Amino acid sequence: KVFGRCELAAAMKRHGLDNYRGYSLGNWVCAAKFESNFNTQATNRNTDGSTDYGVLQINSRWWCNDGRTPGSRNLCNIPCSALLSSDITATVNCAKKIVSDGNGMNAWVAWRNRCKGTDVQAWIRGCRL
Repeated sequence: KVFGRCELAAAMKRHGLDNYRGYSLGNWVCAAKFESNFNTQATNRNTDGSTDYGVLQINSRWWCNDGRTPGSRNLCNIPCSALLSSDITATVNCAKKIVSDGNGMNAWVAWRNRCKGTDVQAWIRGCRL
């Protein structure tokens, strides 16, 4: 599913991501824009053989099982395909584990490079939340 900016903002908000670990909603939406362009079906393979899945581009090396990443840890206890669903619930639950892990949103390279230190509030501007 390709979400609209505000539609995603509203689902992430409903899912308890606003200010989750001190990260305002705009951060979350910014990261999604840059990681997958708001498409839940986005996949991208990495050099190490791992693959990133979904709107937040969660990696199969640590977070989810895809059956083809040797030495995967499956910390979120889910099949990576679950992360491509139109229902963002599994993405959200798993992102909450990731962000709690120590480096915060820096786990998201596009966030670090494209969102971090920018006026992220722009991402939820005009939205009815």
